[PDB]
Amino acid sequence: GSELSERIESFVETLKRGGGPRSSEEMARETLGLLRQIITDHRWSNAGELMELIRREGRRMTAAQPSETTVGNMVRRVLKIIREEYGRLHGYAQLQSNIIEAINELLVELEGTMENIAAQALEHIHSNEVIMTIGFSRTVEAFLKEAARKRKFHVIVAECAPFCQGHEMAVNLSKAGIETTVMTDAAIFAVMSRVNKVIIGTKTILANGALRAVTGTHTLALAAKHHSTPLIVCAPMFKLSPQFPNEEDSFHKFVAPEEVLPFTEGDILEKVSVHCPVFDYVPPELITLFISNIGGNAPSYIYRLMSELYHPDDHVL
Amino acid sequence: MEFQAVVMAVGLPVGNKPLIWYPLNLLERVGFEEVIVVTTRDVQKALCAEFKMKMKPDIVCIPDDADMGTADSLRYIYPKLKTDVLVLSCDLITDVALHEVVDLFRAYDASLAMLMRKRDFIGVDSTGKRLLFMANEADLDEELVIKGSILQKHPRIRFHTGLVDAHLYCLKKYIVDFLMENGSITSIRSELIPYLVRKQFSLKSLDIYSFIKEANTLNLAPYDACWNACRGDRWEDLSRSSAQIVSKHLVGVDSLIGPETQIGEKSSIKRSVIGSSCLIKDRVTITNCLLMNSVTVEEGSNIQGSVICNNAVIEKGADIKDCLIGSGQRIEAKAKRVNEVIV
Amino acid sequence: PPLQAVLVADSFDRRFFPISKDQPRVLLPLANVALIDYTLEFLTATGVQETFVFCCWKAAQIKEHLLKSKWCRPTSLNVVRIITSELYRSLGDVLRDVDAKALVRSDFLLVYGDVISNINITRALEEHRLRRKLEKNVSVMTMIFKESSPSHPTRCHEDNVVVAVDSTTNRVLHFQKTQGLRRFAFPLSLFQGSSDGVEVRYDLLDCHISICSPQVAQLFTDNFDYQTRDDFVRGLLVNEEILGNQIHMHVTAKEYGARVSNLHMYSAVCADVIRRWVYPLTPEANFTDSTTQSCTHSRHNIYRGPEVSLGHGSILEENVLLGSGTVIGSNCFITNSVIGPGCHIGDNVVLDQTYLWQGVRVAAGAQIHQSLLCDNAEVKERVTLKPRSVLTSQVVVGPNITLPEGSVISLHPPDAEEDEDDGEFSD
Amino acid sequence: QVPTRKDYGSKVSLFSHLPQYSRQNSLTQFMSIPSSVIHPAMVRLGLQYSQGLVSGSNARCIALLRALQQVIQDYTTPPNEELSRDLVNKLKPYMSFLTQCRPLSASMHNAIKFLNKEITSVGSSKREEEAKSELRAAIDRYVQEKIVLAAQAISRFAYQKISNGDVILVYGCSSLVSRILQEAWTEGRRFRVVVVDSRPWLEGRHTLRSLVHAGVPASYLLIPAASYVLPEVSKVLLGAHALLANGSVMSRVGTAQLALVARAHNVPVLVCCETYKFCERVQTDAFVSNELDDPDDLQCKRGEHVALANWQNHASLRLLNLVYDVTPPELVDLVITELGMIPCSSVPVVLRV
Repeated sequence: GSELSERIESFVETLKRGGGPRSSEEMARETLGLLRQIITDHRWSNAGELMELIRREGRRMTAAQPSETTVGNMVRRVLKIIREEYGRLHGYAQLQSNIIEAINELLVELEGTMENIAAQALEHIHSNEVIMTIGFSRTVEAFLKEAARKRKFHVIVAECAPFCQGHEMAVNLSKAGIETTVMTDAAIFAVMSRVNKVIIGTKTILANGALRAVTGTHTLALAAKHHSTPLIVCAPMFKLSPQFPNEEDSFHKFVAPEEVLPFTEGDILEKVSVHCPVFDYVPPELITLFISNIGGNAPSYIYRLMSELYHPDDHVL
Repeated sequence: MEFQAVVMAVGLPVGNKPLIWYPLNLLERVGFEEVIVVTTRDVQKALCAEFKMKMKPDIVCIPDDADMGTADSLRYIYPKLKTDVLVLSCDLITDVALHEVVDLFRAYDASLAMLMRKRDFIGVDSTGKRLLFMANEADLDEELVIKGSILQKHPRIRFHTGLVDAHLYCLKKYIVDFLMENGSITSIRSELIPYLVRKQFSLKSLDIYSFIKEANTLNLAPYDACWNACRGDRWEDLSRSSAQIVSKHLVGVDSLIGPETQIGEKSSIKRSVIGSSCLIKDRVTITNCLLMNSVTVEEGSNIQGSVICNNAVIEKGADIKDCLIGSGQRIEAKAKRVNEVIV
Repeated sequence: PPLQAVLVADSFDRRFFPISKDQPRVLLPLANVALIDYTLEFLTATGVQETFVFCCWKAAQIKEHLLKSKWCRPTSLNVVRIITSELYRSLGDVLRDVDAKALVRSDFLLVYGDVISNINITRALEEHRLRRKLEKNVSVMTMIFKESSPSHPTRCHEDNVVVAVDSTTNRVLHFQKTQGLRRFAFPLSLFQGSSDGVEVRYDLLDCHISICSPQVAQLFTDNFDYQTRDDFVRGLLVNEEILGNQIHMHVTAKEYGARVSNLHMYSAVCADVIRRWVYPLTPEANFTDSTTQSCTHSRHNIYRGPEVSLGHGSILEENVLLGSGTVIGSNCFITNSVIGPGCHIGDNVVLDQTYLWQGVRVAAGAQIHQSLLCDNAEVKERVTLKPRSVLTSQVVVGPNITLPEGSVISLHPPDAEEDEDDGEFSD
Repeated sequence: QVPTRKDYGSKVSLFSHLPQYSRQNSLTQFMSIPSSVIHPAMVRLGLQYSQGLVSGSNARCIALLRALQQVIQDYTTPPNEELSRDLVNKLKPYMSFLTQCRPLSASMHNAIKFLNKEITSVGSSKREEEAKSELRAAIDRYVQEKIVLAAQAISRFAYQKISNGDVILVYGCSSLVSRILQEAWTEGRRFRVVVVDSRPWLEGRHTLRSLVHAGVPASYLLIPAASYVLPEVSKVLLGAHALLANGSVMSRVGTAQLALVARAHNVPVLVCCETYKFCERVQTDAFVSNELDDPDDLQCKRGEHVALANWQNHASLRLLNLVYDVTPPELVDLVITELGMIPCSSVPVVLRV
């Protein structure tokens, strides 16, 4: 049963350094897989022992890299599943089978997420209109080049100044022939007048409806609230996590300060500290629409799902 | 204006084409009415009338003395130089659009400039504009000494031994003066420029701004090299053989010839150029080489890679091989050897 | 094939004297963690898994601490073999030794003791592979290096590097240090070798992450005269007439690998790793699961171990790895510090730029600067210090006593510029 | 004559009218080297100008004015042809050249407009060299008055504001802010500083140097991280590369965004500017005057990923580099100027006189 432990390591490591896997929903999938293995390579006197074990493991997971809590909420929902099963079917052993199907169920639903969102797109964006996006958020490449087969419009993609992370989407939408444009984040307020409804990615959905986003997003949402054009969060619901913003501000992945001011610059690096947060906050009171697996949703709406998805008694995990 | 097309040229524009005149010609194409053209007066006036033999309405002739080194003649002509000079060497045969080097100069207030097409290893900058060193193996035996200062300031240096510069130096009046007091500095190319680069380091400092080139060069002791030029020359002659009494039967292979020239029968020419108004009309063949006029030619010149200059003759039994025609050749038949020979 | 990495945990720049008395050089706590750890996390990051460490002087303490390594767990990916040999004191012998037991299969990555790095060798590793087996052993070594600028505090007064290299295959052409050379010396050997461009650089770090190849163990055995890597590279660069098979240099652009050598280098690298310059590696990631290195990263680069009981009104502007177990009083104005575990502090104290460690202690009103301490190093009221003012091995200073710059006091008269005391003078 | 360099590719559909230039089309690639119709000092200026060797708007003024000093002092009038007319007539192609190598900023605009006004001013009883000498003197009077003494006055006003204990945000190569900070530090104040820069012409460096090499503790971060720092900053502090008519304030791409995030974090927005930069056209819009410099420079550097391998072959992809945004009046509460610590919306009055 140590092969389980070695796969656990393999992940925990690939997690604990940097981009891996470079896709988010992928991370979710490998997560669920490893969880399934934890179950199918273990037994329990009572399901409480399995709850305990998966809680320990999820603690290691989220504590390792609290910047990406996706897997945090995956183990949360798995705790929900076992909670629900021991609730129903004892309110004893064969229910292991039960558990497994749930995973598959969850799993298979996950496999449709992207395409689900696709169906919404063809509704919102009426043609020849201007949409703004910050990043290469796969869900949004899906969104747009899946609503660019019946209409035509204009998407301007900003650029997270740390990376070129807001250029790959430009080259992709070029490969999809939509006549999109590139720009430098500092100029978003420059053109925020001529936007219609910003379509932004997201990286988590706190239980306050406050999304932690790829950096250079707080300014986008603030410019939006100013011009009062609406915010289109392309957040599949698995990206939730029942964190409520204020704890300890282990909050923004502080990536290699090499990014902003590269090391080539002489001695000035002796009294010049550096900051480079790749993930910023956006207050929920600016959100408009949680385009999601179940269609339109508003800020408050989100805790409803946090009511149902993750059993509240385990946000301390 | 801010310049003077002063041309440090001594010692003739041979071929079917006024070669030596061409630095002039080309700078004339881009403004630069004034052209100071120092002449050769080590014996007599054998150079100015040769310029009266040309077609540029604005040229100037400057006599000289026994020996005139580059910086020496610089100091010599120094008084009449009342701007930022633009010196230039003899054999500029090079289609470089000079706007690039003066571009760089006029940009970064450069105390100098020069060109380098592709002895004399140099150190050029990362960006390839502010060079940082020049020398040759003659200067010093082996040690590429570079004073740690510049590597402590200019961080990354590329090198170049694969260069053919063209002795073309946009200057600044005060450097001409700095030379004028430096009586001992004899020659720009050998001593001046490396001295200046040496004094680049002990914004009111000095500048040096080289340039890499891949288009054409400056001719030297092998002038058959500019047969390359010849092959290419007609392209330069797009709107600036070409005109002669042609045969259209004899071998024409990248040939050149002036009008009123050797038009006869039974000749040939293979991948080279010719002279103008000479005696080559009898049963002849190619020579894969170039000739100057006044060399009577006849009887199947089975030669290759040589020169038939003035003071030469051949007739009715002739055959050669890579044996140049210098002075003292009243010949009609001399079977030559392809090795080094100038008869 | 697997990727095996020779490694020696005794860098023979034996400069951390007298500090080398108590605990050996490599084991040093830089940010409350073993440097050798940093190195091992590196090795794991580039993905090497059979690492052969080596320590001759003080191997005992090395094994003592490394038995509980991040990679001495059975679950580890790295296997380690502390071959406790105390014969060599120059790397030459250990390289001929990895020859002497055929340890390195092929294509290894030797590494000095305490390189701080985050570098992914795989780009290099593979290009080395390419021009070594699409070129069939014409290589022997493919130096890796990291672009920088000379003025940075990475190149202390002691050590820089300047190197001639080619630009086509990026092969080394000459390597040499510059300890006070207002000029330099390069032979035309460079150009009589080739007429297609040569480059000189002074903007590469002393990365000391030489990729190599067991035929390097050859080149060391076949000639018993090399004692350091520089010996190797200059010997091979002069012996190019025959059987050179030169070095294929290569520089990176985005990473940070420094073979910390001297106390100034330790200073620079510690107060740059606190600034996350190497991230992934920084103690709030607690990469060694070792318990007490739970570091609760917080506002404005202030790190904070658990239970620090930080003192009222004690401002801390930036880069302060307050370790575990600490405790602090009123107004203690710390800055750029590294406060290890077991560190009681007084009041009104300033500790700019200091590097405390475990066991250390200090009373009220005791200004310090540019400092350094060690186990149970103690300074009482209103003492003061200056640059590089080391003091280790539980040394004490009495009240009222200022101290001059190089005040390296320790447990020995003859080597330290003082001796174990509880005043200032009088050993 | 002087052709107009190609408007590089196509722009945003909306941006089709403003120009988009480059740097490889170095306009001197075609002219006559001995600068015959084009003025020598002028072409030197324009050439070192287009390729991007003069950036700071105030520095760009200083440069232009030095070059025109040279032009004037070398100028000659035709046979008994009146200076004020014929000079300006030579000047028009020269200013057209300066434009067709790089769009003209409001600072240079007010400068050249003043110079036309003043050349047209001096009477037709002009002893030639006397006229030119008086013009050199007046030009240097202008520069010393409005940009060499101004900086001093602005500092004298500002220093009394910046307290001790209070960090301050900065943005970009603005000479004036570097000067303010340096000075009011030298007069003994004690405060951290944080700089924010905006890609592509990453420029905060300039001030970062001129600060850390002057003693003041700094801290760097890019503008897509600005939302992070504001819970600490007690004063933003922004340059102003031009000042418009309707109270607004133009600046580099990354200014109004700073101001906005600031207002939303409730932190008092200063700005610093000197009079003569102030233009007179009006804009609360965004695309009325924002030159589009060579967008090709924008292409990033990662891995081997030049994610813009071709700006061109990807006909579905278009670039832009908006040089300026325009902070609306309401945001930036205090606009220090050499006349006082006026509030922003009242800037047209004390500048219309």
